[PDB]
Amino acid sequence: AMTAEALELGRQQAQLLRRSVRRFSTDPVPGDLVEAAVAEALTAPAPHHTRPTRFVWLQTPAIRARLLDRMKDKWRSDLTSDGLPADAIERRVARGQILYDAPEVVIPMLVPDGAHSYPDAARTDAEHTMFTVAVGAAVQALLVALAVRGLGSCWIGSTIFAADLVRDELDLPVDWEPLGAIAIGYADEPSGLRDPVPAADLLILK
Amino acid sequence: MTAEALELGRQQAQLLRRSVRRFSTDPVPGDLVEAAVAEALTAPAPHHTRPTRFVWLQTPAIRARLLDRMKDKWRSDLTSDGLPADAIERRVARGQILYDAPEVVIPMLVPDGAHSYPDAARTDAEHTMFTVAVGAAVQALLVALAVRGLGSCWIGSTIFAADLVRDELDLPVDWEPLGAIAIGYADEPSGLRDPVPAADLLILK
Repeated sequence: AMTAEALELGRQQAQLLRRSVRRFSTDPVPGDLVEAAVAEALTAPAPHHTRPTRFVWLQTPAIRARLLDRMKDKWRSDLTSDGLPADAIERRVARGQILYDAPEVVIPMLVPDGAHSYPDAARTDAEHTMFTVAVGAAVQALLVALAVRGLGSCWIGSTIFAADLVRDELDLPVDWEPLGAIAIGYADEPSGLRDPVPAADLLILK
Repeated sequence: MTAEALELGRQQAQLLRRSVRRFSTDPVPGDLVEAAVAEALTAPAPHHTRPTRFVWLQTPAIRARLLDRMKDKWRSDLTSDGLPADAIERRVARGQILYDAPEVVIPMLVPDGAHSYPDAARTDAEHTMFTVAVGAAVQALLVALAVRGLGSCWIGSTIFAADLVRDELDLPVDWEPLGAIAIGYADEPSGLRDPVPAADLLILK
């Protein structure tokens, strides 16, 4: 009976292991864990007869660094265009350092695999939104799949703001849409489990 | 034993999740839905934002009026496309799941904490980022339900009828529906998933 109690509790802990981890240890990440975790991630739901998600694992360090630097130069240009002071700009661009330092980086991407073709913008946009939600679901499933294998992770939206650069740098076709980036590694400092608070104003009753 | 079982439990969690199409008539305890929604909101979000709201349609007459209005739009959209009546009916029938489900919860995007940009490019990017985050919250809900013994299915249909959903639920223009989640005890139990290798869905660069 204790074993059954432990099994149930484990199941109800899986997603509470998931932290948006900012600092990783230098330990190397076994490739087998990433591959398995991505296979688990792709169990997330998808619209009928579609494959909205692709994961793009940036294994080549020089390709990763080139992409990140171009993204940073753009981010810097945008913020300087907004008239922020240099200290505010460096503070903000510093938040993307995690992608430089991360042992592994995977970019989730939307692709229109199985998408229905509509003649009108409204249903076209709707389909595209629907595909976007599905990639989002696979992102969570990846983050959890990693946590359950002892791997910390963090999803960051930054690639969404530089999609053309991402397609250019990775030589991907125009309909591949990046939906952020996922840093992966062993957490530098261990963390306790989440103990979620009630939904309160985030759950609406009708 | 318990050390092992805890490890195994954690490993099983996402593998319990199925897109369940048929539910029992067993009523769903409210407490489990509420707890599942609390766990769903552990999904990641951009710094200092709260992209997601879950809108639990507890009142049956409201749920049926909303679905009815969506079905009406969907029918006339397809009639306009020139589909035959029987094909229209076949497609429309796929929506029956939301009528029949013991519980229906709508995931929604709200710009809580969105950054205000003067330009369309970053504005759309922010919006896409919020959308991704709601999808993450959706998976988390489906899994949080599964680990409490509850099946679920996410359907995209409300995305195609956003003004109707806001009109029928009296929500402000900036609340955006991102489908619908039907909830219940599965009619047939299901084994743990055994996920296949990623194959051509994982690209190495």
